[PDB]
Amino acid sequence: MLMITSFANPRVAQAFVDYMATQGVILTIQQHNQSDVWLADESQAERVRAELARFLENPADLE
Amino acid sequence: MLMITSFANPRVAQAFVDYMATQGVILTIQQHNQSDVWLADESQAERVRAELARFLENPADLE
Repeated sequence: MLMITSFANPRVAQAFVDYMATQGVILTIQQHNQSDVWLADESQAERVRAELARFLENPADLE
Repeated sequence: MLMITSFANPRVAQAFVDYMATQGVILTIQQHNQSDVWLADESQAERVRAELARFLENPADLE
């Protein structure tokens, strides 16, 4: 497996592998997925931290 | 800005910032987006590398 190239968009990625597959060349795409949570109110960082940890152990809504 | 935490799903991320925002705490989420193109046919890795490089500079369809 040799990395052909790296893209930052689905339309492009898909389009590429699309015209390539129809041309007789099979390609693969890897769409990353990660949701980073950041706060601006440091003072509230503590509140969110606690509540968050207490929510993470409560798999019902977040999930 | 202090990173509160990191998640691997939209539902969770949104849900979290949701219950946090309605509680008087504003939060932010960062949904990573990256499409990595990899090939299995090394022999074709060449023909693809050229065609791809020529297509990348041709913003019309891929875009």
